[PDB]
Amino acid sequence: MNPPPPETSNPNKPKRQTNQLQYLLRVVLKTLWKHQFAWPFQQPVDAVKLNLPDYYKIIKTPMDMGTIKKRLENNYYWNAQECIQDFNTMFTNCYIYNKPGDDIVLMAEALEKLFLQKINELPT
Ligand code: NA
Repeated sequence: MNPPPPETSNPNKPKRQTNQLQYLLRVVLKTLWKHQFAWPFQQPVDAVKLNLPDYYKIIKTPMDMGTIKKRLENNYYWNAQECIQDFNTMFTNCYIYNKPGDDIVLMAEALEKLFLQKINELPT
């Protein structure tokens, strides 16, 4: 009843390593990954275990930090903006599905605040 997770590697997609991508993996993602609030974002939303039958009726573009982490480790991204887009998908899904002041939303907002600070420090 869960959808398959987003793809995290693709043999047909060109690959490269850049400073911005190495920074996204070794600084931005690590920082968020080890945050007190990271657990619910470390894997795709499991609508079965969470008992959310409408999650994937509302959320059609799922994203999560476990997928982002794999995509980085697998050199899935060609540029930093693809990865930043995935983070904003993850956050935006949370804010769309949930309500203001929900525990998961407040947790999302703290991680996004942190993400935004690290993304402001992106190497050129
Ligand atoms: Na909302």
